[PDB]
Amino acid sequence: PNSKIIIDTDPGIDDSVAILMAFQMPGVQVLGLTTIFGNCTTEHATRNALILCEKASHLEVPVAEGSHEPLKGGKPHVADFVHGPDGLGNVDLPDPTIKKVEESATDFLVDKVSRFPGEVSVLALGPLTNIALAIKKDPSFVKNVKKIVVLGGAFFAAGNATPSAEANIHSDPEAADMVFTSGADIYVVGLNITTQVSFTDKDLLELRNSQGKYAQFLCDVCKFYLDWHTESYGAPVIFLHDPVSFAALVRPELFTFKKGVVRVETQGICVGHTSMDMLLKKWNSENPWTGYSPISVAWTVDVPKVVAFVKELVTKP
Amino acid sequence: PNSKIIIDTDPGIDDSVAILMAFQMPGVQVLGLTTIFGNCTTEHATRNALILCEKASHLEVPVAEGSHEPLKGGKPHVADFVHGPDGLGNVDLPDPTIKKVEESATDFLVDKVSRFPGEVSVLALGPLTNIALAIKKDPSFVKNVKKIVVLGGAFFAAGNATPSAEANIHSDPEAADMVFTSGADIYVVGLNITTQVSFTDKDLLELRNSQGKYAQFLCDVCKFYLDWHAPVIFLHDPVSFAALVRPELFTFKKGVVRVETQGICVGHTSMDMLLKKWNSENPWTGYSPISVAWTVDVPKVVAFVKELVTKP
Ligand SMILES: [Ca+2]
Ligand SMILES: [Ca+2]
Repeated sequence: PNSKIIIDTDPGIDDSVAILMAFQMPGVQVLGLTTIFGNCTTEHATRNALILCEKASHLEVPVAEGSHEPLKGGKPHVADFVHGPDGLGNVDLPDPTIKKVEESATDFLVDKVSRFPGEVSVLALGPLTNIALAIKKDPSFVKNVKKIVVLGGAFFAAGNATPSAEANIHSDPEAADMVFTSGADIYVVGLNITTQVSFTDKDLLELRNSQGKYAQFLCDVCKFYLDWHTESYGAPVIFLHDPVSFAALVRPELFTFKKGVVRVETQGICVGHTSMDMLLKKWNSENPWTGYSPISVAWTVDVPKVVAFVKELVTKP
Repeated sequence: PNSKIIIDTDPGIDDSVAILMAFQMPGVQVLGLTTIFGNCTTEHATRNALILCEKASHLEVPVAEGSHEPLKGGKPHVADFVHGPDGLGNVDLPDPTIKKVEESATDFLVDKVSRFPGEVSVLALGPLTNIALAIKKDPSFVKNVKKIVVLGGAFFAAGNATPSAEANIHSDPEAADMVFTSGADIYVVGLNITTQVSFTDKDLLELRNSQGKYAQFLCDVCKFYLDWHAPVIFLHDPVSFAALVRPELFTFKKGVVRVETQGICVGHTSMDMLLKKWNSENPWTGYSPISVAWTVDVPKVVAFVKELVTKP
């Protein structure tokens, strides 16, 4: 009954909540943590991932460091204004005693998937660079992955990096387009659904009074994330993007999915934009969406059930 | 009380309904019809506009021919599959006896707006090429226009040219970006709202039994549009006209709109919702916001279109 998963992540405040939720999930085995840039640098993401393994007493869970820059190259623009200078808010934790594995995130991904064919589900919580590099290295990777659950994109909704683009896709558009076009069993969880799942002061404070294993830390890390949300929007609500993506992987019943070809804009002002062909209309001419195999896009979300699911995992002793 | 308007159009089945509605609107004066490509070629659009003036007994309304291709150049892709080979369905009408004016659509636009400053409202029913050329020719055009009502874009909705783009914006993205960025008082009516306003067989057949001035012709022209299509039709242009004369039936949202001119998502309209303060300056920051149609009172708009078309 045990479900084998690999988490590709940039921790990251909301990533940390999802990683800890995965470690608390009963029928879930975290094969390893794959690190990437985004919320913080690849260096910081690796450190934070090692810290999480130590805190959760999951020292057996290996951490594989990935790409330091996107497919096109160049120093990435990290979201330190939303996640903190180190990517973990104001939470001052000492250096982890454990080390990263020698193999890259790409090599770890390729190896585990080929070892357990049709068994490994990949949860992509950050830019898709490592997954795209893994697809390019092994042609049987696409065939051997059970499913890829992607947190990214904005489908008929405003982006967070730019009005047109969501952060993860904006951080590496080329990689996102390569993954969405790969023909693998992909499930995309965009801002259109994650911005529906709100967390008020009530649930965050309910989490503090509980005897949750990592409750005190998660409330401490979410404190910085709350202050940014109130400054940027003027609302005392927070969207936990990564935990919603985890809920789509382990509890897909709480969501509704729509089939369609997704393409990513890699050029111009709308770089990082995710355009989905709804397939309801037959096009008069062949376009960049014709011929490619469709992927599943999260369309509807049972907001009260997802919030209660996240709360049940976080409050768990 | 009379409202001075210029219609920039590519007639066009739905454009023809809106033009005839404007001619039937009480406190509305159509200063002229500005032609453009899109639903048909610029040549066909000009012919169809002249035919409409003749049918409506509005021979005093001048027709100024505009651009035959977009700002970037090249033969445009016309929607003859949706509007017919001539852009007026299967409605076989003889050549109009009246002719177009000597001045271009750009020169007509610039002249009428400078003559009546802060009085002329421009209804853009097709690609924005003529309006962008008018902005580039006269720097005081943006200041002198009362308002520009634009039919185009797809704001958090699927496009009709591509999944990302609406036809009018896709036909000339450079022009659309130049207009949305001009700083003029712009009102955008996208697919997000036009696909909400449905016209069934019931309303179309209700229109036939009425003693409407151009009812028989409008049902004949909409017959081809119905066959192309669910047994429902979206009358895009008439909704845009309703936003110009009856804005109360709509809700508008302020925001900076940018148009993608490059790549796969060419023609996409991205609106900065302004609800979030950006940490750094981006292509949506150094520009004045425009009004985007957000909500539409669907039953009131349908009843408004019906009252104008059934009018004797
Ligand atoms: Ca993340
Ligand atoms: Ca039109």
